[PDB]
Amino acid sequence: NLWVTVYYGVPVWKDAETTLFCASDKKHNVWATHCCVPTDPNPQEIHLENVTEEFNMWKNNMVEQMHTDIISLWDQSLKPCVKLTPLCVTLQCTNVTNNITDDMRGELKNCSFNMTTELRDKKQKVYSLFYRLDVVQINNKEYRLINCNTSAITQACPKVSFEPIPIHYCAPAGFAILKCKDKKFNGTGPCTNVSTVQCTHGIKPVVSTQLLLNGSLAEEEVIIRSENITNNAKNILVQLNESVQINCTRPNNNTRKSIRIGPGQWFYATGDIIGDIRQAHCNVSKATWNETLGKVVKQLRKHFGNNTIIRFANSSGGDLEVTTHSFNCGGEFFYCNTSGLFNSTWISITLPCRIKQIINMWQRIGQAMYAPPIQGVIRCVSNITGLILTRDGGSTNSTTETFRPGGGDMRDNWRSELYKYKVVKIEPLGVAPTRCKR
Amino acid sequence: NLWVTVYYGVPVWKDAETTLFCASDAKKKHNVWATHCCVPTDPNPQEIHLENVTEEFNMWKNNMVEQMHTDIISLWDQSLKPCVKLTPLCVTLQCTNVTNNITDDMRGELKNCSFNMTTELRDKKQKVYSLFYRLDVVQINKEYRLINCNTSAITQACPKVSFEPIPIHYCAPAGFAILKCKDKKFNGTGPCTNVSTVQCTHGIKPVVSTQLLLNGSLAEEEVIIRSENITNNAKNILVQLNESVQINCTRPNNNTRKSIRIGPGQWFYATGDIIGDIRQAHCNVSKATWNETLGKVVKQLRKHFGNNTIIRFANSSGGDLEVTTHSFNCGGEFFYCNTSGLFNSTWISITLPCRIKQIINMWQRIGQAMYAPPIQGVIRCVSNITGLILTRDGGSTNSTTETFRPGGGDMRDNWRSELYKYKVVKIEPLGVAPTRCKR
Amino acid sequence: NLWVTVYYGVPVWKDAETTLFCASDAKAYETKKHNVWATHCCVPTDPNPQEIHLENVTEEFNMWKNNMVEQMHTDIISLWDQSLKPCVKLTPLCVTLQCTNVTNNITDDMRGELKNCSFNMTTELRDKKQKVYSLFYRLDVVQINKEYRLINCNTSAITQACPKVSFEPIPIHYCAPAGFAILKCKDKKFNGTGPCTNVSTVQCTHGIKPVVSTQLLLNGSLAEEEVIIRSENITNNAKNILVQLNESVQINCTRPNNNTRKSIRIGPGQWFYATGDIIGDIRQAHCNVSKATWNETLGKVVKQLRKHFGNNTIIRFANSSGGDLEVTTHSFNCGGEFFYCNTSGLFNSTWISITLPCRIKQIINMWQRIGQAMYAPPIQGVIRCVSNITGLILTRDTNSTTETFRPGGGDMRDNWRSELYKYKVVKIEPLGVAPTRCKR
Amino acid sequence: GFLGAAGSTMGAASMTLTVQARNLLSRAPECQQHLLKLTVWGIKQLQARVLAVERYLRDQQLLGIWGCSGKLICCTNVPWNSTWSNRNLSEIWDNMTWLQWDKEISNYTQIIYGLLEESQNQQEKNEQDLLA
Amino acid sequence: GFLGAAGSTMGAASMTLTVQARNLLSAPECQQHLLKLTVWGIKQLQARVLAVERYLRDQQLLGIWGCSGKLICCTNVPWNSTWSNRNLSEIWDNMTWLQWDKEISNYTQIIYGLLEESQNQQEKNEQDLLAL
Amino acid sequence: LGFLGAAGSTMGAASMTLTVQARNLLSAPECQQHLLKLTVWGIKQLQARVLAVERYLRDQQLLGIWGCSGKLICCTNVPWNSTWSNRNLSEIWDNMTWLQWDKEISNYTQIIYGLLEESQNQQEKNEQDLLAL
Ligand SMILES: *[C@@H]1O[C@H](CO)[C@@H](O[C@@H]2O[C@H](CO)[C@@H](O[C@@H]3O[C@H](CO[C@H]4O[C@H](CO[C@H]5O[C@H](CO)[C@@H](O)[C@H](O)[C@@H]5O)[C@@H](O)[C@H](O[C@H]5O[C@H](CO)[C@@H](O)[C@H](O)[C@@H]5O)[C@@H]4O)[C@@H](O)[C@H](O[C@H]4O[C@H](CO)[C@@H](O)[C@H](O)[C@@H]4O[C@H]4O[C@H](CO)[C@@H](O)[C@H](O)[C@@H]4O[C@H]4O[C@H](CO)[C@@H](O)[C@H](O)[C@@H]4O)[C@@H]3O)[C@H](O)[C@H]2NC(C)=O)[C@H](O)[C@H]1NC(C)=O
Ligand SMILES: *[C@@H]1O[C@H](CO)[C@@H](O[C@@H]2O[C@H](CO)[C@@H](O[C@@H]3O[C@H](CO[C@H]4O[C@H](CO)[C@@H](O)[C@H](O)[C@@H]4O)[C@@H](O)[C@H](O[C@H]4O[C@H](CO)[C@@H](O)[C@H](O)[C@@H]4O)[C@@H]3O)[C@H](O)[C@H]2NC(C)=O)[C@H](O)[C@H]1NC(C)=O
Ligand SMILES: *[C@@H]1O[C@H](CO)[C@@H](O[C@@H]2O[C@H](CO)[C@@H](O[C@@H]3O[C@H](CO[C@H]4O[C@H](CO)[C@@H](O)[C@H](O)[C@@H]4O)[C@@H](O)[C@H](O[C@H]4O[C@H](CO)[C@@H](O)[C@H](O)[C@@H]4O)[C@@H]3O)[C@H](O)[C@H]2NC(C)=O)[C@H](O)[C@H]1NC(C)=O
Ligand SMILES: *[C@@H]1O[C@H](CO)[C@@H](O)[C@H](O)[C@H]1NC(C)=O
Ligand SMILES: *[C@@H]1O[C@H](CO)[C@@H](O)[C@H](O)[C@H]1NC(C)=O
Ligand SMILES: *[C@@H]1O[C@H](CO)[C@@H](O)[C@H](O)[C@H]1NC(C)=O
Ligand SMILES: *[C@@H]1O[C@H](CO)[C@@H](O)[C@H](O)[C@H]1NC(C)=O
Ligand SMILES: *[C@@H]1O[C@H](CO)[C@@H](O)[C@H](O)[C@H]1NC(C)=O
Ligand SMILES: *[C@@H]1O[C@H](CO)[C@@H](O)[C@H](O)[C@H]1NC(C)=O
Ligand SMILES: *[C@@H]1O[C@H](CO)[C@@H](O)[C@H](O)[C@H]1NC(C)=O
Repeated sequence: NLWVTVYYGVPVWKDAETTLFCASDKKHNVWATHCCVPTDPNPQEIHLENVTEEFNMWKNNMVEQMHTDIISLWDQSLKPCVKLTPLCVTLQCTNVTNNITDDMRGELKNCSFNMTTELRDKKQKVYSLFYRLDVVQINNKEYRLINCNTSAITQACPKVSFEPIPIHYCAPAGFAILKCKDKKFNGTGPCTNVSTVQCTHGIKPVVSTQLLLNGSLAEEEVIIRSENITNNAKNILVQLNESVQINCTRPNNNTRKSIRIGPGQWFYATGDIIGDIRQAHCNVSKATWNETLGKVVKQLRKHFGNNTIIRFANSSGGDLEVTTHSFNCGGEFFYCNTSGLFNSTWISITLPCRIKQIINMWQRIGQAMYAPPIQGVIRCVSNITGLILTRDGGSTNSTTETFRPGGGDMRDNWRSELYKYKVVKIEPLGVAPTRCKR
Repeated sequence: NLWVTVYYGVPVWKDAETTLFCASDAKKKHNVWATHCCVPTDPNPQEIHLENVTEEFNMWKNNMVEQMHTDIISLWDQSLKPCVKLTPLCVTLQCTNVTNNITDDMRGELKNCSFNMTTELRDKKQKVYSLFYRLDVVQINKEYRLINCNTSAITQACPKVSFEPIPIHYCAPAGFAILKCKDKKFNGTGPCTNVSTVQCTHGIKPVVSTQLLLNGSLAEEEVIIRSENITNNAKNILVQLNESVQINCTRPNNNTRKSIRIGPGQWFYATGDIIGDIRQAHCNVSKATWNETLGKVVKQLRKHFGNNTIIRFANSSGGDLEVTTHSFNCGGEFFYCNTSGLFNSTWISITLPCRIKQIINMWQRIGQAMYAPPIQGVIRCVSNITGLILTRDGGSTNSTTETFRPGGGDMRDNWRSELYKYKVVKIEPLGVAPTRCKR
Repeated sequence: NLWVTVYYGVPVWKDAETTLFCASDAKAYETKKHNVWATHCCVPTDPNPQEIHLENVTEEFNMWKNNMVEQMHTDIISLWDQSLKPCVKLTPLCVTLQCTNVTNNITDDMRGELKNCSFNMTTELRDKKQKVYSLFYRLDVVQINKEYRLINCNTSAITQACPKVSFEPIPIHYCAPAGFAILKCKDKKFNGTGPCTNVSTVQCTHGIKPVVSTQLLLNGSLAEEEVIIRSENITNNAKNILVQLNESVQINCTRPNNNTRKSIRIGPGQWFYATGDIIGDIRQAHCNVSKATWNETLGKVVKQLRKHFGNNTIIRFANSSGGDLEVTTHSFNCGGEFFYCNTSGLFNSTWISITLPCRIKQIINMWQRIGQAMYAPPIQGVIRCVSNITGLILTRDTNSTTETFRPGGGDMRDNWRSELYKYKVVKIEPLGVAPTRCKR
Repeated sequence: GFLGAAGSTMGAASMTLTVQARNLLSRAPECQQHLLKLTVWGIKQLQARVLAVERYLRDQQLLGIWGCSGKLICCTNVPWNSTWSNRNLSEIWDNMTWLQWDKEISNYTQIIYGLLEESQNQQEKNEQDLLA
Repeated sequence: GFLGAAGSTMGAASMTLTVQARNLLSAPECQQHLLKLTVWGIKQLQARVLAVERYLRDQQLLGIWGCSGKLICCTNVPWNSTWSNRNLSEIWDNMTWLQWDKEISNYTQIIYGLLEESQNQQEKNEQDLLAL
Repeated sequence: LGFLGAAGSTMGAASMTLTVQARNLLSAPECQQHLLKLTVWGIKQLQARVLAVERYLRDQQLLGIWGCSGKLICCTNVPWNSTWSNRNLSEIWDNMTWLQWDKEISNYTQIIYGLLEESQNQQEKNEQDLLAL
């Protein structure tokens, strides 16, 4: 004598892929401008008593959206800015040997060129400094900007800030964000401690490679996460439970020149350096780094065997963007040599850095950005919160296993902070039998 | 012994800010406003008198004003967006004076320039000759350049596009209503007794002007002074008049236009030679009408300042041409008229010389300048002065005399003149009240 | 005492205009990515649509005023322009050309129809210049006074179409939004405007290929097995006549010259695709129509045509009236290139293997607009194309005994009117009332 | 069978009215990518979807006002007029195509709608007054 | 007149609930220019979407409270003298609905919470009674 | 308790929380202006909002089709089939959550819905004929 009854408002959800709308708590900050919707002053996390749920960070749709949207914002930021097409001319360059430390001779060049002025008929002589990474030789003194043979270069508007600011992703009505609270969750499988939130915590959109900067720490113990721990074709994301402080700088005291590239437009040129020329570099505490690696190794031993002979080595060859550590400090673009961090086998550190002004903001090509010069001296301090590593393939049963740092899609940085979140949709109609009939 | 009862459709509302629809009379073409403010208004306004309803209006905080400001600028830009750029013309000019049929007033005002510019083919160059007004051209180092070369880009308005103001009606979306204050002699803020509800506002012509307000309402029965704060000398005063003052504005010179091919499919429209004698543009104001009108304003000012206070007017103030003179868009060309002859009196026909400029930063923002194509023939406009924008030059220990100046550099305050009587509210249909029933 | 009864749903409708949406089926990946009609009719079709046989329903289908046609037209214009947005401009090529004749291994029929031009053009850098060489068809080059310029330079800027983009008709289906339905007239001999009894309802139309042509309609329907003549008003000489045939006539078009392409850098991310140099002998483009088939087909049209004229009057056909190239010749777009074929050989008889010479043009004004211009990249190799002639656009214009018909062009709307002559769009209006035996 | 058969008996239509009601209401990421770039097509499609929703709701609101919501067929208290139609059930119910007859009543439709709203207005007051 | 009842007393205003309810949910050349002006297209479209959402929120509440289908419903929640200490004649003593609403103001949220809980408890009780 | 606080609760107890989910499903001008200018983003949000309305209305129409609109709890004239579930009534209303129940009988969702539609049409026709007299 049971009859079908229908209940509307049943607390049941199914996995879903929907658009998230972005919110957050300067005025020229691109992220702050876009995610301008204010957040909940006091978000309410609701613990779900006796709910078990499965999470999979490697297929997390939230990561894919963060990737798509951040790329779009960079394009929107540059969309209204001045093009540098008029500067793609033959350059007449000299060596710049005045007050240069011997170890960096050749990094800077001093080039002159014929630029148009605001009136179309008149021309002007312009002098500007460049890095050797941006300027390429034609066929002794004649050079061109590297992208003259591939793409238009758009300079960034000098007022725009690209400083990472925490961003919170919120569910649209009908959806909810579930999160794991379990410690030591390795990314693929059920978690027992599950809460529901309206928005994620604030995630800073930090763009970097090899070493993840300014993220969260792994509670009380190092967590090694990978899609497949025995597949050398997959990347390993290592989250540290301690931060490592790194001090980076560009010591040269710079000046900015601004010239009349065209009506209503200005081009930003690097002017004479006020003082001596020295290399950009980063400081890593030596003892701290040695302890950090030992901790990572302990966790690798658990996955690969207690024989624990493990070797670290430098990055593979390839393009500058993948082989060196990359970051944006003070608005400047740095590429740093990390071989000094991966020189031990288990059983202060100064990293030299180079500066580049013409930037491919993402792995795609055909568009490029010009980074205007920043005056003064740039120095910043940041936290290393995790690493991206690849286990080398090769002969099996090696007594010594090998790991090397490396890059990959930007998606992988975002997978770290978002590893604990999932989006589901609420489906309110439930049907069950009972004793009630009309 | 009453119980809760819920009623849906109760006549209750709260103040709100929403988007209004732009509607116009359902009847010319190629007019920016008429083309884009496309929703027709054929029904007569459904004005519903509200018996025994008191409501508070505040013109100074009215968001209908802000919304028109934003939409007008936005529409302006969309109109100009697809038109030919004149950036190819920012070249060194070779200029001499026009000495042909020159009187004393226009001597040095009109200048004859020639220059090297492009042709349909990218290999060729041509020499062309055009006239400019002095206000648009700056001397460098006979060598001149257009003034809008170092700070902005210049675009040309499309010759087929008219910017003549036509009536605009703002209409509420469903769920909203517009409350209209019909009290006569109503001051800028406070409660209204004669309140009615309409679906759309009275048509408003988006006339752009400085110092004097034109072709608006007439303040019913008397001169009315409205201000945010009369005491505070940092505020502007909007004064509406109950008599129209006729003003005739003329640009007597007979122009011709030259069509020049700047590039493939592109045209530049240049001012050609003047046919006939050269004379200064000017506007006529009746002497007695102005004198009596101003005296009426003065009486109303004493109403707030005292019967032993002398009221004097001063001739404008220092500053940019756009705010020191009275700007028209007469015939589609831009006049900058001298008002010193209107505001030189002390209380205890008139001809205004005008200058013409073609490169206009119509909005106060900098970076986009529009070039007005010349209009051939002779231009005559006849219009109604319906109000004044006055500044009280206060802030001093001189109770004996107050000084007023014409002024105001912000079009935002022009729309406040017509929208002061309207308010937008949101309808809230659910109400709860007790009565003698229960389930 | 039968009172008002309110019915929520009622099987009724009224004629209505509404925006329709497009669906199509790409059968292959390249089509999905680069075919203009495939990328912008993303929505897949219904794997199994149904037709509902309404019975004892008689309805009017006015094709001349059909909004459905109007939407197809405006939609194709917009789509065409959209496909050209992310493409290289050829503004830098609007320069003086130095041109001579191509005299090497050329038949006299082509003499003067092809020129060898050179010019100074930009390079990757703003300062440096290069001299280049290319060939042009006579139609696109105008002498200025051996100095020439491209014909578009005094009217509009020209954009080169993107080299891998394909503009090739695939079946297109129009589908109704919910609340709307598409009615069809299945009457075998249904004449363009007026009621019919064979009415059915569908969710989507059958596929229509958006084939663009100007005189002869290609790759359409075959008139429900009878030759059918449709027009808005037979009497009015200002109206066009759409004639559908009950069998197809094949037309074999070839562009025999073996072309090559030259890729020229004109800026940092900009390439121009030039016409190259012809390999082998130079011959005239042409189309072949079976003579016997064409004769017989035309005779059938005449027999039906006379139905609305005197039984023994003379039907005279003649070639095109004066007009522009796009009007007087048969514009045939195939293999990626635009042919303008001379059809006078098809309309030179009086009633009571035909070789048509063709011209090639690269600068195109697809929709008869002159505010733009397009440049067609050259196609390498040799083009051979066989099409099905399915119908004609004809113009009739006190000669009690003799009347004259000429082929001619018109608005592209006419091509679509022909294919969509049988469809109508209606709006469903569920509410209604009746007097019945009940009270509250 | 979306339209059923217009030519069927008016009462026969009852069998497909559920179907007609359900058919009033309506995954390739790629269509989404194209529409977002194709701004004008994006707007036209949203407007079409919004219209469908508004039309649906207007009809439901109207049934609500008339006191005919929650059912496919509503008996009301409005007298039938001979000026609208003067035929018995054999002639006007069992022997009619819905479409031809729908057209004739259209003249008088707005009259009927106003009458339906008033009848319900009176009924609601009466029920509130009875429930002392 | 849509707000014609604005000056009416609460009692008198009960006869115009229908006109307001209808108003709440109320050229090719215009369509072409509005679509081109992408921003005006979006602003107007957003307004239409919001109007629908607001309409639905009110209807859902009447559903939740057990008042759907009617413009006027009696409930099973007693009136609290705290919300208003006026008697019936005073409540309807020539007070404009709007004035009265201003007096209740903040008590609205409390009332809704009470109505929602009451209806849910009622449905459980009815489910059990039907089963018996 | 919270919005999905009953998610891990026994099915019976959780029924008294239905009001909150039912309502939640239908729940800074400087920011608005920026995002309005950003056309693509604005379109994505409109699509999201329109769909949310569409889903809501779909569910309401369906309760209408089944004839129990306005209620959170619907009783029927359609019997439960042992084919759909052969579980104990004790198990169904206790010692299980709604999440578990939903996946266990997800295979029959469409069957039940079709049966409910037929039941309602039969009931209305009978009521139409009973009132007629
Ligand atoms: C109305 O509807 C009709 C359909 O009913 C539409 O007609 C169709 O239209 C399409 C589109 O134009 C055509 O598709 C292309 O066809 C070509 C050629 O194939 C046809 O012609 C062959 C002729 O060769 C034989 O006869 C000649 C006589 O003069 C003789 O000289 C020669 O030696 C030889 O004997 C036929 O053989 C061929 O098969 C036919 O015959 C069969 C007989 O038994 C019969 O059974 C078949 O049914 C058929 O009739 C056919 O008729 C194809 O080459 C072309 O394919 C492209 O893509 C493929 C895929 O990758 C590629 O492999 C090809 O090489 C080619 O791509 C290259 O060439 C393109 C230019 O055509 C160029 O743009 C590409 O970039 C690419 O170039 C690159 O590769 C080359 C390689 O050599 C390299 O060197 C370059 O540097 C570069 O890297 C298409 O399939 C249909 O054929 C046509 N149908 C008919 C019956 O004609 C009609 O369009 C509609 N009407 C309108 C107005 O729209
Ligand atoms: C990990 O997290 C750290 C900590 O937030 C980030 O490092 C910070 O980065 C910001 C942005 O570059 C730094 O802020 C800048 O400081 C400059 C120096 O200011 C000194 O002098 C002023 C005097 O008034 C003091 O108030 C101030 O405290 C300092 O002592 C300023 O000159 C900068 O302002 C100028 O540039 C900005 C550009 O956006 C313009 O908007 C301004 O108008 C102005 O022209 C700016 O305030 C901050 O100092 C850094 N802190 C540390 C510890 O490094 C890391 O970058 C982040 N990691 C990664 C990878 O991003
Ligand atoms: C306050 O309000 C007044 C009244 O509306 C405004 O003054 C009017 O302004 C309009 C616009 O400039 C004037 O209309 C123009 O009249 C010109 C003269 O027409 C002659 O030829 C016609 C026959 O064709 C005769 O009937 C007529 O008597 C004249 O002999 C026309 O040439 C103008 O049209 C030209 O420009 C338009 C674009 O706008 C093109 O489309 C046309 O093809 C053509 O090239 C135009 O019709 C009107 O006459 C003025 N009225 C008065 C009394 O002077 C004020 O400007 C307004 N004040 C403010 C501050 O805005
Ligand atoms: C100096 O010029 C030579 C080429 O003549 C080059 O090889 C060398 O690297 C240059 N030195 C510097 C500091 O640029
Ligand atoms: C953690 O890793 C183990 C293998 O050592 C695997 O079986 C388990 O499912 C993983 N759990 C998570 C949450 O990733
Ligand atoms: C309101 O209008 C009436 C009639 O127009 C007028 O007499 C009265 O003075 C106005 N002012 C009031 C009553 O608020
Ligand atoms: C009148 O306007 C003045 C503006 O200074 C304002 O201070 C005053 O309160 C207004 N009075 C009313 C309520 O009309
Ligand atoms: C048949 O076609 C002719 C052509 O104009 C048209 O005038 C006539 O009305 C059509 N007849 C019908 C009803 O199909
Ligand atoms: C068709 O055109 C003729 C003139 O050629 C005209 O007399 C006749 O009335 C027209 N018929 C229609 C369809 O209106
Ligand atoms: C072809 O058509 C002509 C009429 O133009 C006719 O005289 C001739 O007999 C026809 N030939 C055939 C194929 O019978």
